[PDB]
Amino acid sequence: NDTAALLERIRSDWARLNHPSAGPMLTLLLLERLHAALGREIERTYAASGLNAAGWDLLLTLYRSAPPEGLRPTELSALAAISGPSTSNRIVRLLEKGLIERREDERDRRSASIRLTPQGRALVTHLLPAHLATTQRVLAPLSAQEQRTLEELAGRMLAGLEQ
Amino acid sequence: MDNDTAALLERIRSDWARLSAGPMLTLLLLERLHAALGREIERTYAASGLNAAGWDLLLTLYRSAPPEGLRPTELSALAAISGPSTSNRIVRLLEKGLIERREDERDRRSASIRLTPQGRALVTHLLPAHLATTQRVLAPLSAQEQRTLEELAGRMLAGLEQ
Ligand SMILES: O=c1[nH]c(=O)c2[nH]c(=O)[nH]c2[nH]1
Ligand SMILES: O=c1[nH]c(=O)c2[nH]c(=O)[nH]c2[nH]1
Repeated sequence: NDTAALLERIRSDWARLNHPSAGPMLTLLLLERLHAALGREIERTYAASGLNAAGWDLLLTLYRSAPPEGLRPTELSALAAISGPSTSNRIVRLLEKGLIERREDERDRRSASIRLTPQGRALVTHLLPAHLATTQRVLAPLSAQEQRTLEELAGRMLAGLEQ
Repeated sequence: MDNDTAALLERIRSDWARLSAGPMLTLLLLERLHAALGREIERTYAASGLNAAGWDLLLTLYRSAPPEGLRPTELSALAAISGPSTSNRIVRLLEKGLIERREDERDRRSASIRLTPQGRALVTHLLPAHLATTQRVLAPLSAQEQRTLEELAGRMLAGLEQ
């Protein structure tokens, strides 16, 4: 009843219908199922804090990439790992939570630089050990060499889509 | 390119080093690949008003349902997407006229679901572009490399499902 069993079934079903390869469809189904399973695991680190993936990405980005003065929105967006429609209003949402700050009482207020508040920094510091343990855990089935091979293969696919 | 994911992941790597980030970076790559794949794949059915959940259901019926259709438990089990995004997709596809119910004559609560002629026509029309697109996004990898990707991804997923 696991994904491997389902994928052999789906492969068998396509072969029956096609007797037009289902090969690529099945490879991407595996990657899609893996993405979903990873997300259910990774998000447990920050779920009890009220953060979604978009919010955690922003906080981590400030934590690892912001200089002391903070990051203005264009730079912050470029250094964040998630881009797209799911990022809508994540700055507003994290401001209302009190986890990030910026001086709204100045001109160019929309471009004002953003920083972690003491609470935001404390939250990231609190949660990061479980994130590091979890990201390591979900890759543990693979050896060092296998993780490197995986990154290279996945990287070449992504390069093809971005070129 | 200094603005693609490879360049971003190198910056993130160096930033953590200045502050192991290895595992985080591997999963970031997989996450960004998932997003990019979605943006390509969904263009096949976007103009028909279907979302990923709907396309999954229609395709599941196409390849896996017998002529009499699939009852909901079996249909959910043979579909590739499970979880919160599949909420109400049967309802939505019924309202669209792409699937229909074959009601049980004794227990009207139970009924098998199948493609309508319109649903079947839609899948047939769109499937060539789906096959071309899924082949295209994998074309950077050789056949052997695609098998290797599957072995490695499969072992990771098995670890999460065991
Ligand atoms: O430096 C990061 N590490 C992550 O694990 C991660 N996840 C995410 O969404 N953004 C980031 N950024
Ligand atoms: O047999 C399938 N092929 C796919 O490419 C696909 N995509 C999806 O969501 N479900 C399915 N099912």
